[PDB]
Amino acid sequence: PTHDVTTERSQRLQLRFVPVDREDTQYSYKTRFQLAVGDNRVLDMASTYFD
Amino acid sequence: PTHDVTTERSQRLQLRFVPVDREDTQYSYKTRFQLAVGDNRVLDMASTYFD
Amino acid sequence: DPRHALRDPERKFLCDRTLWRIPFSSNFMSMGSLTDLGQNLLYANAAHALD
Amino acid sequence: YYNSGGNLGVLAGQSSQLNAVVDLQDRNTELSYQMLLANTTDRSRYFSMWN
Amino acid sequence: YYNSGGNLGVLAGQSSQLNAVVDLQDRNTELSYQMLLANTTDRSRYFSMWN
Amino acid sequence: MTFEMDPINEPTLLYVLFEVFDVARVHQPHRGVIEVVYLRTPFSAGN
Amino acid sequence: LSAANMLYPIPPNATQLPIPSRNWAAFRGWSLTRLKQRETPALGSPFDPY
Amino acid sequence: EYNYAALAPRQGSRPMLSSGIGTHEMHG
Amino acid sequence: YNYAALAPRQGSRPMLSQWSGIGTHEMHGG
Amino acid sequence: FTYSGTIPYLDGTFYLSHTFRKVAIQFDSSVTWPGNDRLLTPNEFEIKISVDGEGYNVAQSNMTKDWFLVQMLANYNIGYQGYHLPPDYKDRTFSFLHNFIP
Repeated sequence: PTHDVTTERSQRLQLRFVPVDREDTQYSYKTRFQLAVGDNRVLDMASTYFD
Repeated sequence: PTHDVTTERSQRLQLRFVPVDREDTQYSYKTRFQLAVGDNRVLDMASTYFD
Repeated sequence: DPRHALRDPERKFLCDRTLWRIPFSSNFMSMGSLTDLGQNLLYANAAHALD
Repeated sequence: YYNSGGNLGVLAGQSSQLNAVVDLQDRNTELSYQMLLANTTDRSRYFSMWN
Repeated sequence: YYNSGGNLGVLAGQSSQLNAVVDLQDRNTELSYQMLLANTTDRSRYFSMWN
Repeated sequence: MTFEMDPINEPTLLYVLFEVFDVARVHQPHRGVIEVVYLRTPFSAGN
Repeated sequence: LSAANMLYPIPPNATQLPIPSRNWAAFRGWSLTRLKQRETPALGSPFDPY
Repeated sequence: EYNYAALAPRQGSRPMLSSGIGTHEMHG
Repeated sequence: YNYAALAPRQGSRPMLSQWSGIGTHEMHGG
Repeated sequence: FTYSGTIPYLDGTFYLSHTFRKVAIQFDSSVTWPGNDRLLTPNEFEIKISVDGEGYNVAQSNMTKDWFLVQMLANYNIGYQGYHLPPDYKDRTFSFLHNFIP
């Protein structure tokens, strides 16, 4: 299908979110991410692994 | 000129934007800022250096 | 043992019967033999040079 | 990092999150700025703020 | 290579991609040129360019 | 195009830059939406 | 500096021959100058070990 | 403001005007 | 005829295949 | 020729595919192919990374996230709805994950 399958408007396939803040105890390492899902595109959390 | 030139309604001249999130790779340093351009005021990016 | 040596890691991989594939598609998927943008290079299209 | 595609700066609306900055590795925006400021300002005086 | 199948000429528009020369191994263009010269021109004179 | 220059023992690279029109037009419709259209006419960046 | 900067490597002698075919509309001109590979970074790479 | 000249400094009884919008500086 | 005389008859109804089953597409370089 | 053995060009025995580092496809000598900031390194297809500055090293092995995504999409159409293992019937001898040894 050659129509309405690709945006052709310069958007990434992979995005890396750095944590907005991170705090560590001596048992846990809590990290907070602020991920923003564009304005048109959508994603499923089958992606979004932690690196 | 004496009117319609200055805001006279208590707004800043210099604005400092703390980074929302930052990462410090041992090869590169990346920071993300969100800058809010008032509701009426405008700025040119000839200003807005990186400190 | 505690008499270990301070050391460094090395990573690699082997692919023994693989042809590295770069599909000629807008989103790298395979939704037809006649790929997405391969059909999009026929709109009375011109000649291109590939490097 | 100006013309590096991997380390590409982002200036985009908060709602849209679609980067409005594109660099294609052929533009030389460093030599561009050097030539621009050399041909505008009389660069025999030293300005410590921008070096 | 006139009437061979593998090696052949592909004179066509740069963006046309459809060849304007077809050779089907039954045409004998060598004998064609021979007889054409033999009928149009006197063949008792040696013309050094094309033997 | 071909170049002839004085030889130097150390490895060197030619830096030819084709002067083109690298112009961008920025449109801001309403309230934090930025659209920029880039166009390098002789050496394009899209097909 | 509205240009398409193309850096072509030079072995330490002689001449060289660049470029293939395109449109050339609204072309403006050329600008050539020799550089040294040791002083020039590789290209717009995240990190240049060499 | 409909009379945009009211935003300019006044030399005498008239605003200080002029000039030219836009830049064409590009070479090299 | 109906071309049902050319197919095995599972009882009475022929064991016909799919109408769109004809044709194939198997082509990839890797 | 003076050689007898598994000749890859017509035997399908490609043991040297792991030596590649990066591929830069450029149309009309001015347009990088994927463009549009498609990949994590839009300028070229980085197959292997050595310095690995910020974060681009997929799996426990070498090789970059963008190249892994491209290979998964080209072979199985996987990289968008997760990274699950492809079904057995899709995994053949000439496939990618069947021979990808970390």
